[PDB]
Amino acid sequence: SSALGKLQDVVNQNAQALNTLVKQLSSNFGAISSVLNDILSRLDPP
Amino acid sequence: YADSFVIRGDEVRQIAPGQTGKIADYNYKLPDDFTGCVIAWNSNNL
Repeated sequence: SSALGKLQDVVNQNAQALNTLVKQLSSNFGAISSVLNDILSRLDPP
Repeated sequence: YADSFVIRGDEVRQIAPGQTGKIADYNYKLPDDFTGCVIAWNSNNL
């Protein structure tokens, strides 16, 4: 009422991984943008 | 398939897989999934 770190750590690890997964949807990896509606708007299909 | 015609001397680069141009956008198109050869030779002597 005034220690559950082993239970807190497995929650934290899973959340830290799920956030890293979503934060990768905003990297270019060597492209002009991160949005498909921006490559499909200033580039021809080829 | 042999497609045979005559063009202006400029838009010979308009017969190519994947492109934009007044000859390619209105009178003749090739798919980007093209497979075959393109031959061009001059003609004002005929």
